[PDB]
Amino acid sequence: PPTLDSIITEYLREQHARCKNPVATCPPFSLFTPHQCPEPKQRRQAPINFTSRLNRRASFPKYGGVDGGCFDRHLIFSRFRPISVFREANEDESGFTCCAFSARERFLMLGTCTGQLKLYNVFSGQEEASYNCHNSAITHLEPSRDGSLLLTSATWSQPLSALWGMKSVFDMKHSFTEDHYVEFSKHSQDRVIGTKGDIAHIYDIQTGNKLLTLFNPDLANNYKRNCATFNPTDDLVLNDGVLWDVRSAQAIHKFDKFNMNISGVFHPNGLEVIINTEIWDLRTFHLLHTVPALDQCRVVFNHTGTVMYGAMLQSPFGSSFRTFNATDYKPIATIDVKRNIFDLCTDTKDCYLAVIENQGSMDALNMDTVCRLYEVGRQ
Amino acid sequence: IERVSGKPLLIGTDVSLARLQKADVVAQSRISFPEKELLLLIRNHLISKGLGETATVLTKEADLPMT
Amino acid sequence: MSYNYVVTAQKPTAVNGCVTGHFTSAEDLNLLIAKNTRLEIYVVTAEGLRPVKEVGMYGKIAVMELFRPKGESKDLLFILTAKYNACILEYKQSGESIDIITRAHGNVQDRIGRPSETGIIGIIDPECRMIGLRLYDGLFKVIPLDRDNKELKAFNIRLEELHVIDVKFLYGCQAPTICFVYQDPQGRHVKTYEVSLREKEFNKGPWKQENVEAEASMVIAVPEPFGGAIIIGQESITYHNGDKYLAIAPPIIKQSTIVCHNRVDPNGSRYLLGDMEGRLFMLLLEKEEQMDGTVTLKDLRVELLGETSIA
Amino acid sequence: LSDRKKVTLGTQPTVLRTFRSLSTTNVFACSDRPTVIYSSNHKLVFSNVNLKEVNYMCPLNSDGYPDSLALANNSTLTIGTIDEIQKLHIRTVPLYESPRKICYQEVSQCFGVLSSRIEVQDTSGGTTALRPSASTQALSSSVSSSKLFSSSTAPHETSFGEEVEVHNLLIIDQHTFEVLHAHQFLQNEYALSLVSCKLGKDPNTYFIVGTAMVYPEEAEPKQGRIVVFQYSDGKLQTVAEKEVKGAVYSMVEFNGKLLASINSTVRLYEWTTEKELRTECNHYNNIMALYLKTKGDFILVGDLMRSVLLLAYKPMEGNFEEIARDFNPNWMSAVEILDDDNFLGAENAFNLFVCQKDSAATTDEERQHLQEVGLFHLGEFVNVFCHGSLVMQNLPTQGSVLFGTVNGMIGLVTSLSESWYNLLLDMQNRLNKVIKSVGKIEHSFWRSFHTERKTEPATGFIDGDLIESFLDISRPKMQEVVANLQYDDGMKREATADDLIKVVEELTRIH
Repeated sequence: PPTLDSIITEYLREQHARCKNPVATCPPFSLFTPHQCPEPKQRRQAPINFTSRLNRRASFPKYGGVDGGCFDRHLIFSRFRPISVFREANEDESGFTCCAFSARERFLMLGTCTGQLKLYNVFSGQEEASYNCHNSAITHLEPSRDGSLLLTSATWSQPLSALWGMKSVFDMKHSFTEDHYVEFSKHSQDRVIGTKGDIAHIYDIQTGNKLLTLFNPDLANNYKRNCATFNPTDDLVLNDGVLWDVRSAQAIHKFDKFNMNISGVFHPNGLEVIINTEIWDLRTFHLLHTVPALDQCRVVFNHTGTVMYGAMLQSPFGSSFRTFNATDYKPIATIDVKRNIFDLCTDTKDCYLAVIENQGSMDALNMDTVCRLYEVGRQ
Repeated sequence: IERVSGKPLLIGTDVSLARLQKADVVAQSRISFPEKELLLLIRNHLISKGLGETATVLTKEADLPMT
Repeated sequence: MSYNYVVTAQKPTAVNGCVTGHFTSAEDLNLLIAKNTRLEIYVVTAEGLRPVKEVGMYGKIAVMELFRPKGESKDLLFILTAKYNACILEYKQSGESIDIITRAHGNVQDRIGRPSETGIIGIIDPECRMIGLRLYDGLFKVIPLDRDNKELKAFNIRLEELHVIDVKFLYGCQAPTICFVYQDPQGRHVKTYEVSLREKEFNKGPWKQENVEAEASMVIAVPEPFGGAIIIGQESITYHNGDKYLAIAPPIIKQSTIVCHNRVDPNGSRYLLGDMEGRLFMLLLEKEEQMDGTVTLKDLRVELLGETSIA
Repeated sequence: LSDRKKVTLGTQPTVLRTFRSLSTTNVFACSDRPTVIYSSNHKLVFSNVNLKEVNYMCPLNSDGYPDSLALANNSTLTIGTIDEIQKLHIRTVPLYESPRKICYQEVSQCFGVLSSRIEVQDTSGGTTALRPSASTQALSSSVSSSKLFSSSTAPHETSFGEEVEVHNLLIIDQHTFEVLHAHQFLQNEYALSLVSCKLGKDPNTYFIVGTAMVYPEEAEPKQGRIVVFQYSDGKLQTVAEKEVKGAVYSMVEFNGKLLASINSTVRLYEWTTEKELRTECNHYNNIMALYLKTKGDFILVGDLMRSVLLLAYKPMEGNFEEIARDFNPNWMSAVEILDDDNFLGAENAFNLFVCQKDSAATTDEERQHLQEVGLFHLGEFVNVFCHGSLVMQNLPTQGSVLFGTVNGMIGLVTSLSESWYNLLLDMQNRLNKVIKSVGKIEHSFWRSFHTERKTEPATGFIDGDLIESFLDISRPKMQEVVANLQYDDGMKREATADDLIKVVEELTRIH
């Protein structure tokens, strides 16, 4: 049978369930007062206003206190402005595919449909010197940081990549015929890794040999677009969304497949693996988050790794921008380009956006691909 | 939904999952209370319902803060 | 090219961290205030305070704590810069020769990662077995203290809990153990752990404490007679010892945030508290002897003590 | 006896005396440079007095001066006593609320300190304070009029008194330091910028405050106004205001014209006889411009995130002109012009660097690019920069810039000669093998420019705080500093101990 030691026990508990964020080891009660559990009331947080983050940082450390860092970046990566438009007035129509910046950001290295990369001054607006590099097209194009090499990849041309030289002499130093897509290594740049299909090959730049070819058919996710990438500590490889020990030549762990296309990239904090929209771990392989706006996009970071970009690869190509935070993935801003976006590259010193956009409508017979520059953080 | 959360014993209520681990804490909390707040509620009920000739009797068992 | 000249007109005045102990002499309490880069060694007279030697260093002192390891009559001082280069200090005096000996050092840092959000936090184990450091938001860098260390070795045991608000150490329970205040995605809690330095691995924790107050800022660990961990919040104060619990919500602490604490009595009977607005409070613990050898808690008292500067 | 040491005081014969000021046996140097010999942080470094020339002293017995002494000189007789002796005597004028800025009036004899008080909102009344500071305890009070943000319905209701901030202007007396006037602003109107100068052909000397309207749960603000004050017969007057679409951050006087920085838009002004303002020009290529320093007709703009930005002003055209721009993204903290060629910049990463304007104007691309010349890790946040020295004018080095910090650590920045740079920098490398600093920390490593992405070693500047510890070094360890080194006295001489100790004293007389 019930008593008052069960009714008054249960009278407070359903009164306790209106606590926004309730407690577990509650204080003693008071029946003549209402009951409300301690709400989250922040005082150690920097305020939402920016000028009040400016008065506070004068008498406090760096930012304004706790939670002052991202509140700068929610004001400064949410706006853009066009700088200049770059054409290809040779056939009176523009036919570029891929873009990047140089190792000292003075020239931007476009890539046409004909097979030649064309230099342009970022200040002038005038061609410097083209280069007959490949025959088919240009898909991937990156330099290194020391200013010595250049990797340029072709679509179907019989050597696929071209390890050039940009010191003083223009020549393919080594040559690869097999792999669709290559990349430099992050920390120590003595490694260029290569991958056709689903098989990853570690190469050298000194000798050009297969250092460690790793592939396991027993554990292959077998995607459509594989891109072998290194962690910024240069110890892990993402071949087909699998971690790879470069030390004793064994597989580590496979991830599950969700959208048939994208194999997986690293995040520049060295803590995660970003499969297409699944955000994983590196030591326990659990899931942190899942964003519905990461449906089949390629990611572009800042050089420090503090903001993420997104471009759609849908059929349309990149209806607008996508700007993410590299800490908690709260999205900043999606500013809109009315045309279709193809390639998207930024600086090491974080001031421009090389935007290869598609003039005109969805036409395979007429693709007008101008190049346009965006200034980071200006209305 | 029961299996990926804190296992209620097949009671159909508040089927959202954020509202299911609220019910993990509010139910299994350890509510305790002083007896003194309840003994004044007993005496405030007896005087109102016509039979108030033991309100003065309750001076002996415990304190009488209000008349 | 431009060549210019920089000196110090005014030495820095604002203080950062204050550790008392027995750094100069064995039976003489003293005060060791660091301000920016200076390390001001006071000593306590019955009339007040008295300096001994002011020593500056090449780095911002942000974390400091004395400790007496087993094997030293006096103590040692550990100081970490803002540039991650650590050092272990030892005072040497020979008459008027007043010297500072750095016994072991070593820059411990990482190539990659976010530094932190709430600064750098460092607490010493009471058995002088490990040295705590929160450095790169996911690592928990532990310094294995030994005389084998002429330079500082380092461990990096991974925190699977990322966004940590506070971390402390708990007192003598045969094992060096940790306390958190961790922000879960769904709620927030106070987890514990246990570190095997011989195995570099977290052990199974003695406490779980699956949900706490929504604004838990600091952890005040109470010592060896009645060991536990007070969890101050913005609005209320608890107590936890794994099995029992006590909780209050005094109407004094309603318009300010608790920022600082200290162990007043050596058995931890009293605790002082400040705020963001100048007040000073006192935590009085009602020590309860349940049995002939059992020590437990009965009541929590918060007494208003008056107004001072911002502590 | 020990070794002698030549210290210069003047051109006349000197007098050295000891006495009792009140206790502790105070020691004075009656010389052409009157110094206190006794102590300086318990150390034998001389500290001056506030008197020109002292010949004799006299221990008299005054009725209104306890144990004081008179000073027989080449002028009048000063019965005075001496306080706690140190290098920098510090006098506190408490006001019990947060100060913001400071200006100066020559014509008026008064300061100006912008304030900040914590208040909570009453339910019945408007607001209420918390403790009696010197804001409400003023000699005269007023409030702003012409409530011109009335058309915006943004001030919605709040529930409790959750610590709003109230600012006002405090005009502090010259010598009594009494709070003369307080002018409480509108609700949630900050005071962010303050100077005091003269604009146009009006001979009045003004106070100019550029404000902003703030709200929490809000982005960067787009409201605000700019108010100009005067001090007519000890009475504060609001002459004119200019409602500006944007927050005002920095202001500096520019040749009779008002320069401001209003949300990444450098907006120079102009004074008219109609007691108004007219925007003379603008500028728009900025992230967020927070810092403005002028010297003549150059304007140095400190950006939010990018860098040093040098901007020209052509008086013939009437409009601004971008000479050059640095591109490396450093978050600025404070900037200052040195000599219209070298430009000093600070950083949030507790560092110093100077961008030098580029000389080889061979083309137009290479003349719009500044060059970072010299790096330094000043291990301290920087708030302020200003001109002016702390020593007396005896009419070496050139110029002097003092800087304000967050730990109360004031230092000095000055310019050297390039022959002495090769003299001083080699002495840093000699001392970085002898001095065992605590931590075994390399000074080349500690002063290295260290951001999150640049670990570039330091160059350019001179850390004279490493130099001036050479006086503390004993001569059996000073003799090992003196290796086969150089000395300029077009000439060429091997270095000696008694001359290298002089060059430090040539720098120690500044500080």
